[PDB]
Amino acid sequence: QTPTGIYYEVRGDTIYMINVTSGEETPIHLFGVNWFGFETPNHVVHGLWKRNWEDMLLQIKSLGFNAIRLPFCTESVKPGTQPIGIDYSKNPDLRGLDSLQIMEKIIKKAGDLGIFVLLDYHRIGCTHIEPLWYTEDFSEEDFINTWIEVAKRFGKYWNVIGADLKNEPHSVTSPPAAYTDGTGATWGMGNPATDWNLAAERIGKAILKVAPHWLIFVEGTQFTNPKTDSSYKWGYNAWWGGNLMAVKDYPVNLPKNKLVYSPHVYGPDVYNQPYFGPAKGFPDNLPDIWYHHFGYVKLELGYSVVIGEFGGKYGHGGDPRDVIWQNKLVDWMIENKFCDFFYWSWNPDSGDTGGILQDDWTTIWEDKYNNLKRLMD
Repeated sequence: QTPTGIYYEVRGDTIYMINVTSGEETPIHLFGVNWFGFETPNHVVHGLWKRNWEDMLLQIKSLGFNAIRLPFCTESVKPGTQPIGIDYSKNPDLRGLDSLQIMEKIIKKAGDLGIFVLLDYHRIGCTHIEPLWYTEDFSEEDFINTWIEVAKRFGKYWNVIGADLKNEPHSVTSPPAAYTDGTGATWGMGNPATDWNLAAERIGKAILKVAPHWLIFVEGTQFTNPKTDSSYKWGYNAWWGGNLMAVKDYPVNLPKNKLVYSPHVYGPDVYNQPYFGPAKGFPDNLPDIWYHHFGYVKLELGYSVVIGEFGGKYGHGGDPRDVIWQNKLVDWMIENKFCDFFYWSWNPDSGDTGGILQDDWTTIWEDKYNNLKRLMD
């Protein structure tokens, strides 16, 4: 049931790593970071114009992280795709390698450091996050076939825990139109061509056929269906990939022991949500909002919930409420035992969030990290 001898599964709401030969099981927690770049025109994780790739992984490990979420686009996982923006004096062992080979080298090195890797099909093109898992020139079959090829190749790396099926299903128009106009993802609306809960089953099933040992990470949508979204006062103000309110009545039809729900959640640096106003009760109003959008999926329904993205500038060149926001979110995660997450991002070159690293790609933001470090202990 595994090409590596290692099998990942959810027991209760906790992820376990199973050695199938010895029978040994260990619960694991994912203290993760997003290192992005393979999903961009660079076709490689960013920062290698300033840093050595291995030094980066060591620095990540040095801060107590044990997991990396690795966004990719279709092109980066095809042989022959050339990366742009590498300083080869700092990265001599990367000379001659295409994007796929660098991805392999990074995953293998991460594994050597005991770092788990989650593969994230972040973009179909390499420019922006499409609202759906297909485009006019790239069909759902093309999407699934790509995942199959990725699972065949990377399923052989022991430390790859699975597949984040599609980054941030979302809408590009407003409701109630968004539910039916076919431009955006839905959940429980009924049309299997827009319903992410149905698509996730189709894509997930295909992956589990070739990588039965993997977990399937399924993000939220932005809007689900009018009955669900209208059932809660802040039902129309969830993030892309962050609306899991339809899980209760419309659960994804996959084996529970292989499924992880993976919401994204953000603060005032990404969008000035009305509920970030003290006028609306910020920040003491946040736990109930998080609980409704996604928290109940673990606390009430007992599924594995892993926060796939969260982050913000933490008062460095952004909205100073972000400091309060990130502190409250970490407090809530600790209190409710959400111990699995991927911070967005390791990279500093994220326009609305910044990262763990500062713009010099070398020094970390001490305060931002100190808060996060609380989740690690």
